[PDB]
Amino acid sequence: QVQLQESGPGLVKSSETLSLSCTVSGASISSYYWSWVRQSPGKGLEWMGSIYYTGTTTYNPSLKSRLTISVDTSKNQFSLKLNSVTAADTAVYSCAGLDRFNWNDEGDCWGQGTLVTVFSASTKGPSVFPLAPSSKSTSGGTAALGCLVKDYFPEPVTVSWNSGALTSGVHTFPAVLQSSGLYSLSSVVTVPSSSLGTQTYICNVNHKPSNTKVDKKVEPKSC
Amino acid sequence: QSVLTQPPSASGTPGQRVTISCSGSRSNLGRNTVNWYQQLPGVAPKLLIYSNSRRPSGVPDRFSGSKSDTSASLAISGLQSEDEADYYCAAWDDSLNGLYVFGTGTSVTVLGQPKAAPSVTLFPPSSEELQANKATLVCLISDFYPGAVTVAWKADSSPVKAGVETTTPSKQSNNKYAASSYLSLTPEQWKSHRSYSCQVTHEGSTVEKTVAPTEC
Ligand SMILES: [Cl-]
Ligand SMILES: [Cl-]
Ligand SMILES: [Cl-]
Ligand SMILES: [Cl-]
Ligand SMILES: [Cl-]
Ligand SMILES: [Cl-]
Ligand SMILES: [Cl-]
Ligand SMILES: [Cl-]
Repeated sequence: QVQLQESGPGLVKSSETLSLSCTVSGASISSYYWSWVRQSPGKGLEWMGSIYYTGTTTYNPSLKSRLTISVDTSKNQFSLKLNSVTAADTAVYSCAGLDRFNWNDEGDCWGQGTLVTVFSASTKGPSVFPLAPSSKSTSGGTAALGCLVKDYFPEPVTVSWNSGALTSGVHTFPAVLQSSGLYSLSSVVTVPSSSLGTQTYICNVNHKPSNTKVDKKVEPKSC
Repeated sequence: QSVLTQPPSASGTPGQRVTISCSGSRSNLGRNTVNWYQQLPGVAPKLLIYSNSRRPSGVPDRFSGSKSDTSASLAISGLQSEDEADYYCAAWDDSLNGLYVFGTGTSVTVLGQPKAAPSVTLFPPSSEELQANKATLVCLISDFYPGAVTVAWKADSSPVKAGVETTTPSKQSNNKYAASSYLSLTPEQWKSHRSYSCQVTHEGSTVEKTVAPTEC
């Protein structure tokens, strides 16, 4: 029932910083040793630092010079600010609560991991186009429809369907890296054919680096 | 960071037992408990073992941890395809104000998985994209194994190499691979050919899907 909710702008280029926050629900702000870690496929997992509710911190020695972890007990949140960032700081960043200072050790609580890309090239938002229902390749009684998410930078984008109410049969494919250096991906969902033209289908595309959200309605092709 | 040493890789066939080792020192594993995490791409690590051998809720009992001297061991019995991941030990280290140290990680491969054929879905360009004076053909390939495909595109029956972008196959949640290929065209090219085809080859078999401009 303990929840760790990630938020924050991520990369801020005008100050070359990376800022993330984590809000704790279902537990006291004194319940865990609040920590930040990051991970990258080739570099492995790295502990960045931890903070107690009192405000005392401990840092990975190789980050101490440019990392500050803070806690706001009033808002039940803790935060990370990494300064003078470069592309080497691209990683999946995760907040967690560790058990180092609890007598009753019941396991750590882990937030969500968020890919944050640090980049110096210009940000590019996506253009989203509907992929109208096609029955040719699906099982009897179903059809595949989707959304094409074109020419964005950097990763990631997230795609949900009908604001999260539709999850069954959703497959969001990995993005392609174009020769241009931009990304495109496609998200397809398989739905009942009998539902087409009465059930509305909308893909919700979010590209946080560009602050762009598109809700694209996907309709059957006609006329 | 100090050093927790782990073998780079481990592997087995389905049903086997695979053990992953973690080698530390007196000041970390010698005086501290060990945790084990499972790491899949793009998400937070998942806690498998804490306090040397205790499993959080929802972790199957076929994951078991033990601890000895300055080392620790994770045992995965009943090895399944979904166990393919990176596994990291971790422990506090009594240095400075205290450091949390992750191991170097072990990649687990499940061997002997049977081959699986691809499903191919080919989408023509949307009408709205055409109205924006672009055209993209979308060839989506899923459910195949092992993770290798060849994708070739045709205009009518002639090969097309320009404007093609294809991903490297990667494993999806269903433990099979997916890939996608994109063909960029001007609207005039799309409208002026009889059809375009996406041709997927895998393990000596070929699937070809074909689309054509709509005429009302
Ligand atoms: Cl410190
Ligand atoms: Cl850089
Ligand atoms: Cl547009
Ligand atoms: Cl990753
Ligand atoms: Cl051991
Ligand atoms: Cl095949
Ligand atoms: Cl097929
Ligand atoms: Cl198809």
